[PDB]
Amino acid sequence: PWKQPELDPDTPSPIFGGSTGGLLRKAQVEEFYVITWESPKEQIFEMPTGGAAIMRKGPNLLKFARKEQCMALTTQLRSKFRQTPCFYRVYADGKVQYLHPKDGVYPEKVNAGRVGVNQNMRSIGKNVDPIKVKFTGSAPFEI
Amino acid sequence: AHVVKIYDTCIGCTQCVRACPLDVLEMVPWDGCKAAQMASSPRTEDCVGCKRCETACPTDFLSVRVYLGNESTRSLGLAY
Amino acid sequence: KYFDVQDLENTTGAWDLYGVDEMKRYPGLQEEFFQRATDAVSRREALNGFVALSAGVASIALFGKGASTLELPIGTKGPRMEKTENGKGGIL
Amino acid sequence: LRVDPIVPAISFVGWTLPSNIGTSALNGQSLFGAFYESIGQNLAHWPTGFALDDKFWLYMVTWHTGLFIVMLLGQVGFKGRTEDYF
Amino acid sequence: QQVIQPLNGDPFVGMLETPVTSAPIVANYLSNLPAYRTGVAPNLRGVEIGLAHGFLLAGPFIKLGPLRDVPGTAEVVGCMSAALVLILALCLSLYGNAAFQNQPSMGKKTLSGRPLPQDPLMSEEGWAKFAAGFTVGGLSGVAWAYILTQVCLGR
Amino acid sequence: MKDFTTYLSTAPVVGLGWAIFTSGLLIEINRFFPDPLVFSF
Amino acid sequence: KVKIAVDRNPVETNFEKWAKPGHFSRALAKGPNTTTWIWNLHADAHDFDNHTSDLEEISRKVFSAHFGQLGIILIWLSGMYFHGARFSNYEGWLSDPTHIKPSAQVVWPIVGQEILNGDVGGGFQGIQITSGFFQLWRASGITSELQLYSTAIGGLVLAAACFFAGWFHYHKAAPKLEWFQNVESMLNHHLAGLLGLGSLAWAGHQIHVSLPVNKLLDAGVDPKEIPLPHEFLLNQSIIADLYPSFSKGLAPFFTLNWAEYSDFLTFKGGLNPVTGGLWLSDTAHHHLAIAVLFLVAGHQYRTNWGIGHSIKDILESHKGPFTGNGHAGLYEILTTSWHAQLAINLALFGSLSIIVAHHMYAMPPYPYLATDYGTQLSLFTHHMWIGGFCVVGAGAHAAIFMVRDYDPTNNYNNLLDRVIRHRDAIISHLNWVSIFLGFHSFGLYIHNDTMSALGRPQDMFSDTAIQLQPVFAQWIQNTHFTAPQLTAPNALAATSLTWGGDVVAVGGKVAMMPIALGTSDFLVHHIHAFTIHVTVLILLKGVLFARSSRLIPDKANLGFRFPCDGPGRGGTCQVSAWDHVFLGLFWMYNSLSIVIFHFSWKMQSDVWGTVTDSGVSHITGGNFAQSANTINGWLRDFLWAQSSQVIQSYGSALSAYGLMFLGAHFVWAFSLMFLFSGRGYWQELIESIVWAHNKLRVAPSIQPRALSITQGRAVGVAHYLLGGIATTWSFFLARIIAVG
Ligand code: CLA
Ligand code: CLA
Ligand code: CLA
Ligand code: CLA
Ligand code: CLA
Ligand code: CLA
Ligand code: CLA
Ligand SMILES: CCCCCCCCCCCCCCCC(=O)OC[C@H](COP(=O)(O)OC[C@@H](O)CO)OC(=O)CCCCCCCCCCCCCCC
Ligand SMILES: CC1=C(C/C=C(\C)CCC[C@H](C)CCC[C@H](C)CCCC(C)C)C(=O)c2ccccc2C1=O
Ligand SMILES: CCCCCCCCCCCCCCCCCC=O
Ligand code: SF4
Ligand code: SF4
Repeated sequence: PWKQPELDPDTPSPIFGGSTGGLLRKAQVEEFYVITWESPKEQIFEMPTGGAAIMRKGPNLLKFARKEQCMALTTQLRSKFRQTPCFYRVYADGKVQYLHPKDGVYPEKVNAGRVGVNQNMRSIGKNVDPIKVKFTGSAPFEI
Repeated sequence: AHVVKIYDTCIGCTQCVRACPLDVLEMVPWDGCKAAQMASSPRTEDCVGCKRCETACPTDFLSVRVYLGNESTRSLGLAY
Repeated sequence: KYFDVQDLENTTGAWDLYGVDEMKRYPGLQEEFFQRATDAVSRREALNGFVALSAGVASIALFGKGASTLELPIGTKGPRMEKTENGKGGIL
Repeated sequence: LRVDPIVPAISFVGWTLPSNIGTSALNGQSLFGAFYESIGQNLAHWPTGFALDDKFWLYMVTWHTGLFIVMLLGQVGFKGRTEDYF
Repeated sequence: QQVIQPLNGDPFVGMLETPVTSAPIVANYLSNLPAYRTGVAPNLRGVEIGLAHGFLLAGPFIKLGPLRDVPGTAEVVGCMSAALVLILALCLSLYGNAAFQNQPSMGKKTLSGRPLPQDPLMSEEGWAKFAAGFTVGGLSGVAWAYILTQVCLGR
Repeated sequence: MKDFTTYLSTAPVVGLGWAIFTSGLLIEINRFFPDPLVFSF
Repeated sequence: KVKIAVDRNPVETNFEKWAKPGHFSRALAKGPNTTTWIWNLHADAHDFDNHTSDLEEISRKVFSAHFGQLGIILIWLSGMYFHGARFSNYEGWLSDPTHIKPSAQVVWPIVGQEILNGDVGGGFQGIQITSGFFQLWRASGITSELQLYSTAIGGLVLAAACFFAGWFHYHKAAPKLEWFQNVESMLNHHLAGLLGLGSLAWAGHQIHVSLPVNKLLDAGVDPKEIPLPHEFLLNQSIIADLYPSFSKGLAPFFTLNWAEYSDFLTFKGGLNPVTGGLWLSDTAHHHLAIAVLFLVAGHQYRTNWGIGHSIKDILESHKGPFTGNGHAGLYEILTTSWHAQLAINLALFGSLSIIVAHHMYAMPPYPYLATDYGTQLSLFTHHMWIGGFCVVGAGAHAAIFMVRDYDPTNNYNNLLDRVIRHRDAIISHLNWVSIFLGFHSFGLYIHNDTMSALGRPQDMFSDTAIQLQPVFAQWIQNTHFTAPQLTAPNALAATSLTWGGDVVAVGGKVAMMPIALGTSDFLVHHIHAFTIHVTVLILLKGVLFARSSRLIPDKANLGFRFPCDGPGRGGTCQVSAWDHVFLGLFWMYNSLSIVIFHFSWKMQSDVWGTVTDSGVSHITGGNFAQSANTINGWLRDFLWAQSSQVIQSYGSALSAYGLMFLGAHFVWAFSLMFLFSGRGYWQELIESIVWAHNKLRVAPSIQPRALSITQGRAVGVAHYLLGGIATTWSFFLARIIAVG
C-alpha cells in the first residue's frame, strides 16, 4: 500500500480443529505463504484445506503451502465478507516477501503507478514463423 | 515457468486480472484504447498455466496468450 | 500467537515425535564385537565391492545346480518328445 | 490427552455379565456353562475344534459378542456419568 | 472432551494427533525401536535391524519355494534369503550414495520437537555405516535361522 | 390452438412424421411385394 | 402443527410454453445460436436446481415428476399383463409347466422374421420370455386369461389416474414447503400405511385367493375344474374342505388361540416338492408377521398428538467423544436438500436390489421357477445390474449435494466436518487396501497361470496342490444346516437348500442342490472384494474431493460438472466430481460382469443339470473347481466353451441373439472413438466440412459445433456400458435357452 505492512508475529490466528491437508515437508524445507486480514466480527469461514473455521475478532493470520491457496482464501474473504486481506511468502531462511497487493491498491485497478511488462505492441497473428527463429533459442512470441 | 504475452489488440476490460487465480496479470495505464489501460504480467514466475485468462479474454483473437514452457515447483502446482 | 519468523524450526512441523537420545542400548563389550565385525563393510565402495564379488555366487551357484537336479540339465527324455507335432506331416 | 479414561471398576460388568450368562437352563443347561464344558475338551492342545464342533465355536462367538457388547456399554455408561451423558 | 486434537496448538499442519499416535503405549514402544534411537551408533543400529530382517526373510522363503518338498534341500532353500538380503544391502547403499548428495548437506531445518540434536544416520558416511551393519546383520540372521531350524527341537 | 400446432413443428414433424411415413412405406412395400433382389427385367 | 398446506392454481395449463423449447433455464431462452444448444436443452431438462433457487418450486416439480414416473411404470405393467392375456400361451403352460416353454410375444411376418416365432410348444409359437411373469401369475391364483385382461384394464385405469394426479398436484392444487417438510408424518405413513397395510393386504390375498396353487393346482386338478377365487371367498364350506381351521371362523384370532390356524400359517423350512418353490402357507405367515412388525414400527415419531419421537431430538442426543459434536445439523441437511436424501435413498435402494438377487436364486419363491434356468439366470443378472447402477448414482448425488447444498456454517464440528477434515487419511487407507487386495487376489490367478504354463501343476493355488479354503463360509454353512435342531426348534428344516444335503428335483431337472465351497470360491470371493473396494475408492474420492482439493483449492466454485481446469500444473483433466462418477461407472461395470460370470458358471457347473437314477448330471462337466483357478480356464472353459450356442445360433429360433451379440460388439467398439479422441480434432474436421457446405450454399442456419468435453465422455461411457451389457445379455440368453 502506502508502505509494505511488515508481517509480524503474535497475531490471533482463527480457531480451527486440526486439519489434514496442509504444511508438509516443503513448508519447512523450501517455502510457505501466510495471509493476514482484519475481521470486524465473529463469523465462520471455509478454509481451502478441509472443514470450516471461525473468524477470531481483530487481526487474523493463517499459513499455507501454495500461493493459490492464499489467493483462494483472499478472493473468498473479499467476495463473501467484504474484507481486505494481504499475504506474504516466507522463504526457508526467513526472508518475508510482500505479495498481494504489491502496488497496494488492488491488482484489477490502474493507480498510474506501475510500468507494463511482457507486452507485445503487435497483434497476435503478425508473429513470424518457427523456421525464422531456428537455433536462435528464442520463439516468435518471445521475439 | 510459462510465458504470458499481451498483444496490442487489448480493450482493457480487466477480465483477465479478475480471472487469474494466482495474481500474475495486472492493469497498467495505456494510451491506445478507449479504457486507457492495458494488461501486463509482472509475476510470470507465479504462472501455473490453468489458462483462465484466455477464457476470460473477449476479443478475437485473444489479446493474452499463455505459452507453456519449463516447469518448476510453483508452476507444477505442487504442495509438497 | 501461532506463527514466528525467527524460530521457524518449531512452528512449521520440524519435529521428532518418536525419537529419544541415549548412549546405551546394548551391553558392554557386545558393541565392540559388532564394531570390529562391521568395520570392513563400513564404506560405500567397500560394500558395493562386497556385493559385486558376491554377485558371482549366482554364476557359480547355477553350475552347482546338480544337487538341485533342476529339469533343465537332467534330460529332455528321448522316449517321449514332441517330434510328432501337427497332423498334416510327421515332423512338419 | 494421554489419559484415556479407564476405571478399575469396569471389570464389574465383565465380572457381573457371567452370572447373567449362567441363568438360562431351558436349552442344554447354560450358554456360558455349555461354553465351558464344550471348551473343556479343547484345552490340552487337541486337534478337535473343527467346523463339526458346533458346541465350541458357536458358543465361543455368541458368548464373546455378549461379553464385548456389555463391556462397551459398561464403559460408556460408567464414564458417561461425569461427562453429563446419562 | 474429545481424544482428538492438533499437535503443539497449531492445526494448520497435516498431522492431526489421533488416538493411535497419541497413545503412550504406542509412543514409548516406537521410541524403543532401534531405528528411532539417535544416540546409539549407526553400526549398532544396522546390526539390530539386519538381525530381525534376516531372520524373518527365511521362513516364508523355506516353506514356500521350487524345492520346498525336498527334505534336506528345503533347509538349503533358505540361502535365497541370504541372496535377498544381499540385494537389499546393495539397494540400501545405492540409496545412501544418492539421498544425501555431496552438493546438499544438512538440507536445512534444524528441527525443534523438544531439546534434542539431528540424527547422524542422515549423513553421507552414516548411511554407509548403516549399510554395513545391515549387511552383517542380515547375513548373520539368515545363518541363525538356518542353524536354529535344524536344532529347534520338536518344531 | 396456435401454440399446439406450433409445438407440433419441432421434434414430431421430423421424428414421428417422416420416420413413421418412411418406415410404413418401406414396410408396406416389402409386405405387399415380397423380397426384391433385381429390377425384374 | 402437521397440517395440509396447499396452494391452489399456481401454474396455468396451456401450450404457450410448449412452443418455445428452451424455457426452464434463463440461458436457453435466447434460442439456438450453435448446435450445442440442443444438447444443453436435453441435459438441463431435469436439473430443477438449475431452474431456480425456490425450494418450494423445486419440491413441487419433483412431486409431480414422481406421479409421471408412476404412470409410466403402471402403463408398462399393464402392457405385460395384456400381452400375457392375448399374445401368450399361459393357459397351455398352466397344464404342463415342466414341458412347455413360456412365451408372451408374437412377431408379424414382414421381411423374413417368421424364424423368430419359435415353436415354444402347446400349439403356439412366439418369442420365449425369461421374465418369470408366468411363475408369478401361478403364485397368486390366476387360471384363465379373463383375469389377466381385467388386471391389464385396471392397471391402465390406475395409470390414467396417476397421470391426472400429477397434473392436478402441479397445476391445480400444489402443496407447500411446510407440507413437504413433514418427515415425521411421511415416515409414519410410509411405515404404517404403505409397507404395513401392503403386507396385510397381500397376506389376506394369500390367505384367500392363493388357495388353488397351494391345494388344488399342485394336486393335479385341471385348471378349468378349479373353483373361481370368489367362490373360496364367499363359500366357507369350499375353503373349510381344503383347510379345516377355516371352520373356526375368526374365533382363534380374537380368542388368542392362534395355534388353531397352524394349517395355513405353517413355518416350513424348505421348498415345495411338487413345484420347487417355497410353501405358500409359509409366505403367507411371513407377510402376516411383516405387516404386524411394520404397523408397530410406524408409531415411532410424534406428529400432532404429543406421544411419539422427534427425529431432531434423537439425532442431537447422540454425541460421543471421538466425533466432537456429531449429528448436529443432520436434520437441517436432510430436510432442506433433495440431493442428500436422494443419495441415501439410492444407496439403500441399490443394495436392496442386490439382496433381492441373492435371495431369489437362494430360496426360490415361485412355483416351477427353479426348474426354469433361463428365467433364473435372467432374473439374477437383471437385478444385479439394476442394483449396481443405483449405487453408482448414490455416489454421484452425494457429490452433487457436497458441491451445491453444502453450507459451511451449519456444520462446524459435526460428523460431516470431521469426515471432510481427515479426507486425506481416508483416501490413502482405501488406496492401500485396494492395492493389497489387487495383488493378493489377482497375483494368485497369474501365479496359477504361470505355474500351469511352466509345467508345474503341483505349485499352484488349487485343491489338489497348495490350497486356500474358505473356512469361515464353510462354518456358516454348517451352522445354518444344523441350526433347525438347536437354534430353531419350531422351524421344520433349514431356510434354504443351499447348504443342506437333500437335493430337490421337479420334472427330472435339479431345483436346489447343496453348494460346496473350495479354493476357487475363495479366489473368486477375493476378486469380488477387490473390485468392490476399487469402485468405492473412486466414488468416495470424488465425494470427499469434490469441494476443494489440495491441488485445485477453488474446485467448489468451478461447479460439479466441468471438463478440467486447463493444462496447468502439468494437466488437470477430469478433476471434477462428475468425472469421478464417469470413472466409477466403468469400474462398476468391471465388477458386476465378474459377479454375474461367477454366478452363471458356478450354477451351470455345480447346481443345475438333470437328475437320473444313477446320480445327478450337471449342465457342464462339473469343471468349476478344476478350471476356475487359471485365467486361461475362464477364457477357454467359459467364454470359449460356452457361447458356442450364440455362435451357431443362425437360422434357428433364437437367431436374434447372434445378431444382438455381433450388434452389441459394434456398439462397444464404437464407444472407443468417443472415449479416446479429444475435441479440437473434431472441431477442425467439422470446420472443413462447413467449408464444403458453404461452397454449395447449404450452410446450416444454426452453426454445427462439436460435442462438449463432458458430452464426449458421457456419450462414450453410455455406448461402452450399452455394448458390454448387451453382449453379456445376448450370450447368457442364447446359451441358457439353448441348453437349459
Ligand atoms: C396435457 C396436459 C398438460 C399440459 C397442457 C401441460 C403444460 C405445461 N406443463 Mg405440465 N404436467 C402434466 C400435464 C400437462 N402439462 C402432467 C400429466 C404432469 C404430471 C407428470 C405435469 C407435470 C408438470 C411439471 C412438474 C411441470 C409442468 C410444466 C408445464 C409447462 C411447461 C412444460 C412443457 O413444455 O411441457 C413439456 C412437454 C412435453 C411434451 C414433455 C413430455 C415428457 C413425457 C411425459 C415423457 C414420456 C416418456 C418417454 C416416452 C420415455 C421414452 C424415452 C426413452 C429414452 C426411454 C406447461 C405450460 C412445468 C412448468 O410449470 O414450468 C415451470 C413443470 O415443471 N408439468
Ligand atoms: C499376491 C500374488 C502372489 C502370491 C501371493 C505369490 C506367492 C508365491 N509364489 Mg508367485 N508369482 C506371482 C504372484 C504371486 N505369488 C506372479 C504374478 C507371478 C508371475 C510374474 C509369479 C511367479 C512365481 C514363480 C516363478 C514362482 C512363484 C513362487 C511362489 C511361492 C514362493 C515364492 C516366494 O519367494 O516366497 C515368498 C517370499 C517372500 C519374501 C514373501 C514375503 C512375505 C511378506 C513379507 C508378507 C509377510 C509379512 C506381512 C507384511 C505381515 C505384516 C507383519 C506386520 C508386523 C507388519 C509363493 C507361495 C515360487 C513357487 O515355486 O511357488 C511354490 C516360484 O517358483 N511365483
Ligand atoms: C467399431 C468402432 C468404430 C466405428 C464404427 C467407427 C466409425 C467411423 N469412424 Mg472411427 N475410430 C474408432 C472406432 C470406430 N470408428 C477408434 C477406436 C478410433 C481411435 C480413437 C477412431 C478414430 C477415428 C478418427 C480419428 C476418425 C474416425 C472416423 C470415422 C467415420 C468414418 C466414416 C465412414 O467410414 O463412414 C461410415 C462408417 C460407419 C461404420 C457409420 C456408422 C453408422 C451406421 C450407419 C449406423 C447408423 C445407426 C442407425 C441408423 C441406427 C441409429 C439409431 C440409434 C441412435 C438408436 C466412421 C463413422 C473419421 C471421420 O470422422 O470420418 C469423416 C475420423 O476422422 N475414427
Ligand atoms: C397411509 C397413507 C399413504 C400411503 C398409502 C402412501 C403411499 C405412497 N406415497 Mg405418500 N404420504 C403420505 C401418506 C401415504 N402415502 C402422507 C400423509 C404424506 C405427507 C407427509 C406423504 C407424502 C409423500 C411424498 C412426498 C411422496 C409420497 C410418495 C408415495 C408413493 C411411493 C411410491 C412407491 O414407493 O411405491 C408404491 C406404489 C404404489 C403402492 C402404487 C399405489 C398407487 C396408488 C394410487 C396410491 C394411492 C395411495 C394414496 C396415498 C391414497 C390417498 C390419496 C387419495 C386422495 C386418492 C406411495 C404410493 C412419493 C410419491 O409421490 O410417489 C408418487 C413421494 O414423493 N408420499
Ligand atoms: C387384511 C385382508 C383380509 C381381508 C380383506 C379378509 C376378509 C375376510 N375374511 Mg380374513 N383373514 C385375514 C385377512 C383378511 N381377511 C388374515 C391375515 C387372517 C389370519 C391368517 C384371516 C383369517 C380368516 C378366517 C379364519 C376367516 C376369515 C374370513 C373372512 C371373510 C369374512 C370376515 C368377516 O365377516 O369379517 C367382518 C366383515 C365386515 C365387518 C364387513 C365390512 C363392512 C362393510 C364393507 C361396510 C360397507 C357398508 C357401507 C357403509 C354401505 C354399503 C354400500 C351399499 C349401500 C352399496 C372376509 C371376506 C372368514 C371366512 O373364511 O369367510 C368365509 C373366516 O372364517 N379370515
Ligand atoms: C432415483 C434416480 C435418479 C434421479 C431422480 C436422478 C436425477 C438427476 N440426476 Mg442422476 N443418476 C442416477 C439416478 C438418478 N438421477 C443413477 C442411477 C446414475 C448412475 C448412472 C446417475 C448419475 C448421474 C450423473 C452423472 C448426473 C446425474 C444428474 C441428475 C440431475 C439431472 C439429470 C437430467 O438432467 O436428466 C436428463 C435426462 C437424460 C440425460 C436422459 C437419459 C438418457 C440415457 C443416458 C440413455 C440411456 C439409454 C437407455 C437405457 C437405452 C436406450 C437405447 C437406445 C437404442 C434408445 C437430476 C436431478 C446430472 C447432474 O448434473 O446432477 C445435478 C449428472 O450429470 N445423475
Ligand atoms: C488390464 C488393464 C488394467 C489393469 C491391469 C489395471 C490395474 C490397476 N488399476 Mg485400472 N483401469 C483400467 C484398466 C486396468 N487397470 C481401465 C480400462 C480404466 C478406465 C475405467 C481404469 C481405471 C482405473 C481407476 C480410476 C483406478 C484404477 C486403479 C488401478 C490399480 C489398482 C491396484 C489394485 O488394487 O489392484 C492390483 C494391481 C495390479 C494387479 C496390477 C498388476 C500387477 C501384476 C500382479 C504384476 C505383478 C508384478 C510383476 C511380478 C513384476 C514384473 C517384473 C518386471 C518389472 C520385470 C491397478 C494397478 C486404481 C488405482 O489407482 O489404484 C488405487 C484407480 O483408482 N484403474
Ligand atoms: C466386517 C466389516 C469390515 C471389517 C474391518 C473394518 C475395519 C476397517 C475400518 C476401521 C476404521 C477405524 C476408524 C473408526 C472411526 C471411529 O473411531 O469412530 C468413532 C467410534 C466411537 O465414536 P463415538 O462413540 O464418539 O460416536 C458416538 C456418536 O458419534 C454416535 O453417532 O469408534 C468406533 O468406530 C468403534 C468401531 C471401530 C471400528 C469397527 C469397525 C466397524 C465396521 C462394522 C463392524 C465390524 C465389527 C466386526 C465384524 C466382523
Ligand atoms: C465423433 C466425435 C465427435 C463428433 C460428434 C458428432 C459430430 C455428433 C454426431 C451426432 C449425430 C449427427 C446425431 C445423429 C446420428 C445419425 C444421423 C442417426 C442416423 C439416422 C438416419 C436413419 C438418418 C465429438 O464431437 C467428440 C467430442 C468429444 C470427444 C469425442 C468426440 C467424438 O468422438
Ligand atoms: C388404449 C385405449 C384402449 C384402452 C381400453 C382397452 C380395452 C380392451 C378390452 C379387452 C379387449 C380384448 C379383445 C380381445 C378380442 C379377441 C378375444 C380372444 O381372445
Ligand atoms: S494461465 Fe492461469 S495462472 Fe497463468 S496468467 Fe492465466 S489465469 Fe493466471
Ligand atoms: S481479458 Fe483480454 S481484452 Fe480483457 S484486459 Fe485481459 S487481455 Fe485485455
